[PDB]
Amino acid sequence: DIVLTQSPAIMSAAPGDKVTMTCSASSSVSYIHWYQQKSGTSPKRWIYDTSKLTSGVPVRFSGSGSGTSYSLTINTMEAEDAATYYCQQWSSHPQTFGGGTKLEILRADAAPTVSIFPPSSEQLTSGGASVVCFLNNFYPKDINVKWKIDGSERQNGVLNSWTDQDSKDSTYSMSSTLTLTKDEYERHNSYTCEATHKTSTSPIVKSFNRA
Amino acid sequence: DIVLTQSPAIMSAAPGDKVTMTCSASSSVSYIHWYQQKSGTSPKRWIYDTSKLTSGVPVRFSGSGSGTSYSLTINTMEAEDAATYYCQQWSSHPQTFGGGTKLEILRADAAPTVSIFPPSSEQLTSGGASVVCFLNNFYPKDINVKWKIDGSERQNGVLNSWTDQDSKDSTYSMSSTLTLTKDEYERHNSYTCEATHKTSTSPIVKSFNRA
Amino acid sequence: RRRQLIRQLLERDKTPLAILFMAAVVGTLVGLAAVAFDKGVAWLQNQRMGALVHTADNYPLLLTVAFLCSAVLAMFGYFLVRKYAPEAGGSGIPEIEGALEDQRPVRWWRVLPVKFFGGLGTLGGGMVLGREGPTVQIGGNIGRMVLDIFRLKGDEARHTLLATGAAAGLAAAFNAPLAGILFIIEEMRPQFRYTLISIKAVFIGVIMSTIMYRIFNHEVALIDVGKLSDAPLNTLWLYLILGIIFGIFGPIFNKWVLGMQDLLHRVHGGNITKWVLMGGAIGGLCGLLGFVAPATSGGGFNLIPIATAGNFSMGMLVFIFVARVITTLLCFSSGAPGGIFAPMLALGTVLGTAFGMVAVELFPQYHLEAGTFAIAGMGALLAASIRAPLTGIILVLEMTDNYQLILPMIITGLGATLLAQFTGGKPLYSAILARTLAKQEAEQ
Amino acid sequence: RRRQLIRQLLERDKTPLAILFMAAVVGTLVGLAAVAFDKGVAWLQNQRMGALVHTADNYPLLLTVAFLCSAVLAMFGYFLVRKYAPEAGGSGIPEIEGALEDQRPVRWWRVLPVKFFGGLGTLGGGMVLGREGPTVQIGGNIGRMVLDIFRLKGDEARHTLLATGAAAGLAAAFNAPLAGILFIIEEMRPQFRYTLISIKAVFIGVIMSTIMYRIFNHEVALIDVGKLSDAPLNTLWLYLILGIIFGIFGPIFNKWVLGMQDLLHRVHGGNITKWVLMGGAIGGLCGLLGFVAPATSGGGFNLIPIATAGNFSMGMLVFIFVARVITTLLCFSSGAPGGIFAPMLALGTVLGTAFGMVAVELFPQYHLEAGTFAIAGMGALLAASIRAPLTGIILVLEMTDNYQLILPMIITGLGATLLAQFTGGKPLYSAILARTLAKQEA
Amino acid sequence: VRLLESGGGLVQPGGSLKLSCAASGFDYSRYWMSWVRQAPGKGLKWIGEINPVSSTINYTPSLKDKFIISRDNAKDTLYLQISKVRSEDTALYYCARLYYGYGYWYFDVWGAGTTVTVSSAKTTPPSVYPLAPGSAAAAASMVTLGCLVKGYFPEPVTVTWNSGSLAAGVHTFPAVLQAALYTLSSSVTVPSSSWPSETVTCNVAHPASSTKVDKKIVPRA
Amino acid sequence: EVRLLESGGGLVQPGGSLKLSCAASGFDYSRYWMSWVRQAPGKGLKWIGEINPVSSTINYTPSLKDKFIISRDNAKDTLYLQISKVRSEDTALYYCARLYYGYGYWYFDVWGAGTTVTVSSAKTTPPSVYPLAPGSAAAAASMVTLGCLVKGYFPEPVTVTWNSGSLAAGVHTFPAVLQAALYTLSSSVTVPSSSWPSETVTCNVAHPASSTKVDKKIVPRA
Ligand SMILES: [Br-]
Ligand SMILES: [Br-]
Ligand SMILES: [Br-]
Ligand SMILES: [Br-]
Repeated sequence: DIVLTQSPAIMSAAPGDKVTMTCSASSSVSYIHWYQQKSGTSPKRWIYDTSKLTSGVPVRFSGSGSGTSYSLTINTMEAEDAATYYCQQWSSHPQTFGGGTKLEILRADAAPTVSIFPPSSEQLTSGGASVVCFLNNFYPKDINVKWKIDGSERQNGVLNSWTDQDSKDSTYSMSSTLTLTKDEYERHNSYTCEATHKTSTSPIVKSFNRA
Repeated sequence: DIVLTQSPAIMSAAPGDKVTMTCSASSSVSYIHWYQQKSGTSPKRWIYDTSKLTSGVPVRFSGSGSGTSYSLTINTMEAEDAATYYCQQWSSHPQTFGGGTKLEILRADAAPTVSIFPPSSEQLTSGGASVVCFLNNFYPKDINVKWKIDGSERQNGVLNSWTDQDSKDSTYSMSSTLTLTKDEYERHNSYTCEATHKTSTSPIVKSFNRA
Repeated sequence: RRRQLIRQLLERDKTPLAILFMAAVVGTLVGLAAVAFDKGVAWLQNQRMGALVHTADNYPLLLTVAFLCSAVLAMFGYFLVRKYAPEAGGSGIPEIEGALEDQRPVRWWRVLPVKFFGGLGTLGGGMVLGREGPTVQIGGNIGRMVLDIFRLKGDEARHTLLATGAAAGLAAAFNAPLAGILFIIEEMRPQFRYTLISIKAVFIGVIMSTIMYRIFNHEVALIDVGKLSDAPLNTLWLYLILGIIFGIFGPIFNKWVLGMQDLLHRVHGGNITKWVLMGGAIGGLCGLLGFVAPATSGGGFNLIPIATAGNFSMGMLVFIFVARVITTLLCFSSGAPGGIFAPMLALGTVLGTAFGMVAVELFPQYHLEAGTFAIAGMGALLAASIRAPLTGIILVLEMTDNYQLILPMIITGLGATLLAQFTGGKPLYSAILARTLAKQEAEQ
Repeated sequence: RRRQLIRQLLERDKTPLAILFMAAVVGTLVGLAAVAFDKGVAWLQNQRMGALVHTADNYPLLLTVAFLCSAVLAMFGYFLVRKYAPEAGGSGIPEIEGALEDQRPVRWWRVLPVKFFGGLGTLGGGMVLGREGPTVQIGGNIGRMVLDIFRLKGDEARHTLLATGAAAGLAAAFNAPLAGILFIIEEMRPQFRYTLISIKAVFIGVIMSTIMYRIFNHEVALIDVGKLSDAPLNTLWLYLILGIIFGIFGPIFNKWVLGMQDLLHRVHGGNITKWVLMGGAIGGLCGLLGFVAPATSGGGFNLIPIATAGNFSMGMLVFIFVARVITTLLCFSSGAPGGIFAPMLALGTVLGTAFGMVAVELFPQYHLEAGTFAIAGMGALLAASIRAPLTGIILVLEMTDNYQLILPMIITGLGATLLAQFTGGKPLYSAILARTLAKQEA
Repeated sequence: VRLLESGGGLVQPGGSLKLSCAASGFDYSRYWMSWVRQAPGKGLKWIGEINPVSSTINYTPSLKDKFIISRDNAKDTLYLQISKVRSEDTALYYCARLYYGYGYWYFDVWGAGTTVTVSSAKTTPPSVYPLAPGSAAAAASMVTLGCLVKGYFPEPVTVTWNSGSLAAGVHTFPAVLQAALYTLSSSVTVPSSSWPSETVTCNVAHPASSTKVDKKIVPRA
Repeated sequence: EVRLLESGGGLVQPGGSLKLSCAASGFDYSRYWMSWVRQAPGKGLKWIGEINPVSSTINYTPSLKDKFIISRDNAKDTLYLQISKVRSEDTALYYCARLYYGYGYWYFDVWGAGTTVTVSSAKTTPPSVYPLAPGSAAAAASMVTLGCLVKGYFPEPVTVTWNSGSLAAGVHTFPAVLQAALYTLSSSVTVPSSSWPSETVTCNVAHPASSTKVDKKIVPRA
């Protein structure tokens, strides 16, 4: 059947700005529909027949194309336009959706607000120890983290987790949690947590000792 | 409001007769309807538009008239036709119903089948005693039930109840329910109900002994 | 002709009050006539079934009484027509048309009692023939009857009371008021010259006729097919294919009825005894087929909602279509009284259904209901055999009430009329009148 | 005759293929054009809408910007018709009826641009005139144009291709394919003599045009009310009494449209400046009524469903009719391009609804719904004043899909076209052509 | 095609209560529905009607808001609310579906009814006692057994035997009133073979107390 | 409003079965083709099947046979989907759609909110809810970042609100991460230095899959 391959898989761009993505087809295709997904909502039918804005679709949106190649476009995009745009055909049968295109805001860089948290007394009593570090509110999403245990690198028992782009400040976040048994945790004193960004050559450290 | 008035409020007929009932009105009415209501059943649209038969009404039924006088006529009535019938008009708002012609049946005689039943155990475990005497499937309806306790006559606390005429065999039934206290019940032993009916010169009498 | 036009314009639509009141009385009669005719055709077909039950054990005997009951009632109708009014065989629309060209006589003292009882014999036996054939002819003659009776003068009331009779005549056979009025205007009126048919009267005729038919027939529809799907713009091209399919088949059918009239005329040579005997044989078959495979027989109105609901196999749909072509030709070419209109609805439905099915399974991006394609092809044989496409469209519209399908229904028909013209097809009605006027002058 | 007849029958319905292929092209062009007219018309009502926004505060300022917005577009149409094509003012249907008779000029190089942009001014400024006047005229002028372009000869090809263009053009103004053909047949043909107009070609004409509308106008209907209730037989007599009320008012209204054509003319007296100026006060009044009472101005389609669903009061109906009776005359008797066909549909719907409301309170035992009398009265002025009931009935039926009312609809239509005859009314489209030929030899 | 009305139990004088009718088997919209009531042993009496859009609503001889008819085609239900009740309204209430022939309208399909009692007393569920022969009953071609349904309020109860499997052979007797309570018995005659060989239970039911009782008929040993 | 409300999606063991149910409200549910469309996590939209108003033509995607069962209960206004022989491949978010068209090239007109189907041999398991306070010698700044961890629950998901969601600003909850068939995720919440330890910051976690409501309070350390 009929493969759809959307072209800029992820992308950013500033507001008040022209955005353009692309549906393509292994065979020839007539009249394609676009849906807008925001994380957590039902996909909204966005554009149909390759030339028919749905009701309430703001006019800054548009679609064009022919045979197999078509494309969506925002002549001046605000914020609400950031979402995922799935093209789908039913010219042939069976129908097919495309992989997607993630539209993300572009903004001024911001640097992590790092925060380190010593395993709680409650978790300790249950016989384990997880040290949570909180890299908060930074563009772009790319970042690295490094744990030191008495200033020595540790790569086991780490689990990081990026949020999707933010709603209000349109940044990111990322948590690193280091998980030991209670016992191996008491073999050492100083836990250090090192956020490497692109906003500096010098990582933002946060550490603590159990004294 | 238009007052409709029935011909014979209660008529009695023997199957094979021709039976007409007649609906008369205070004022001119046109294209009236008839409902058949057998005992314990919602009225059934039986005849409508003066003379049109609802699907499934046997051809032995017919309607006729013109506002002032309207009749329904069963031509060779059958025993299943026994019911109370109603005429309704709506040539003048508000619509308004008749008062009912109740078709009773006349049939060969038939003698009651008597059953007597002693108070049940659970009923005694709750401080009362009812003695229930069934008189089942007799024609005609006249019947005199006689309760004899220990060969004596009892007359306070005997409630009877008859059924309607059965819709296919035209018979009647009746229950005699003598109700006493627990202590008054156990200060006796011989209980009888005496049934008397025109199909026997000597009464039918079923009985039991508490011994 | 400027001043002539100015004066005539100031004088348009002033039908004489007498003519409008007579359209009212022609209508009402044609109505009661057709209602009675329909009620009759039913009571006979019923008694026919009730005999199969008094005899439901002996299955050979069963097939026997099924044949002879219809053979008897057929012969009666064959006989009544040539023993009496001949011009009452077959459809009778060719004749009432002729009667508006002033070439064929309205023998109502004869046609009234020969069509009506002769129809009841052929239709009432379950022959493949419609009510509209008789009701149209009978209705015209009823118009003539009230003309000779009240002695009205002029060409206006002659052609008018002739029309509104056959219009009310066809309304009452389909509870299709608009299709009646239109039948006159597209197909029935004299086609090569102006006419004085007062259309307003044809309406009063159609109205009064349809009101009588509603009095006796309401709360049940001749064809209930319910609301079907819509038709997406990208689908229309499949209906314009369908028309082409009908455009080439419509005329091929025309030829057979003609050639079949001939090929059946050589059976009896004209002899009233061989002919009646032949008609009993045809009718008997139809009564037998009506028991042993009802889709191949009768008026066809019964198997139309069945075909539409996708409830027939393709194997069946072909079978039905072969046989019902066969038994239509045997029934209407032999000249038995009755129309070949209403069986031509069925044959077209049974075709559109077959095409919808192949059209469903070849294009599911389209999301097809095979039933849209039957409803297009119901009035398709009408557009490609008798070439009155505007009337088969408003007829089909009126019986089935799926207005959404207006485009593929008017698209298919144009398809059928145009390929029929282009593949040398002649309108079935007028092709019969000519053979009739050429026979009324080929003996001298 | 019989030999002639035998020969003429055996040779029936054989329209020249060239007449057919060219009919398909007329509707294609009468369709694209027809759609284009309607897209224009709304787009300016839009501006009037979107301009009333920028000045929505000084309530006197708003009144007048809607006045002037439409006052200006009003006048532009009055001019483009006086300056370059006088036979393109008003309806234009009389004219095309005239042309088929071979009694009037088909100036397509002149009328197609005059009507197209002329009506946009009166239709886009909020006037009481339907899209039907311009679309049928333009449609025939288009049909003349391809008879000239391809230089085909005869009376047949000239009458067929002039006609289909007028039918494919009335369809595309109402999404009414049948009532397209049925206008040619019932009303627009030479009514006193045979003609070679090919129906099978007048049909292909309306297929192509209709298809062009459904391609641009699909999944949106012009009047949508749904399925109303059925009509008992014992109630049908009420639909005659309705048709009699229409039958007597049918003519009286015809007096008023003809009479007022004469009296608006005395205002100007044929002076293109006294006249355009009068008609931008009419159009200025109509963009100003389309803000205070959108029901007393505009095409009138907006109020028909609101009318049918018994949503008005008896008073509001009384008002809306008297107002639309008035606002209808001033717009067409001024001769501003655009039909009276549509604003009569509105007039009729309004009228019957008033009639039903009476019925409902007189006969509780009939269990009536006044909207059925709307649907009966909707095409009733059309049957009673331009005297084309078969087309009127089939039009309403094509636009309201209430076929269970086909009987009460035919009974009111005959009940009008009859009582208009027995009193003193004339087919207005042949009373125009009459008075207009009555000055062409005066 | 069916009409099933409910909500008929017990009401205090001067009070109010909402009845409901739930239709199935047809397009409940595009259908005038109506309400007819029937006092005990009397004849029928039109209450009101209501067109499909709820746009027209007519009533019979009433007061300010004696009756109030409603509908909700979304749930396919008819409604009705009597208020300021008095003993005249303590009857049986039918929900009818209206239609016409020539145009003079009739009550086409009637529902089964629900019963309103307007009394002072309390709702009370029934006691069901089995009625079996004494340990000396004669053995004929048949045996008759019954069950006794005593001490309930208000009306009605329904008695079936073996869930209608014993349709034939059944007599249920009209209730009788005393001290503001009702009592009825029910009779059933079955062959000597089918009992006690097979099970015989009587299925009493008192909807006004949402109660059902399936008492079984055991012999007296 | 036009609402598609789908339900029936939870944890199911591999090789099992479930019956997804979509409930329609806001339009005539007949006259419409209905359709199901699922979406594995972090992947594309995939078409399951469709069914026509009269249930007479039911269409599925190239995937076996008995695998899918689409049926519609026009009477109950509900569309149904039965998945049999459930794989981990079938773990996804299942959408219910209603079909329309334009020029007759069909499209997915209105979608519903979804339901989540988790296919794992893992057993239901409540979460442990541990506060996160800043270091005993935390840098006295203007803003203070708090947070409570939700360790070791199954399956997804958990709601995480702070002070009954009053302090809606300044919060994020990170995605869970799965380990040894269990889920772990934490939620930040930044307030001003003034707010804490002055007032009570609280961490409401709710894991409904296991009947867990728990308010865990954040107090300062040492
Ligand atoms: Br013939
Ligand atoms: Br025929
Ligand atoms: Br004009
Ligand atoms: Br006009």
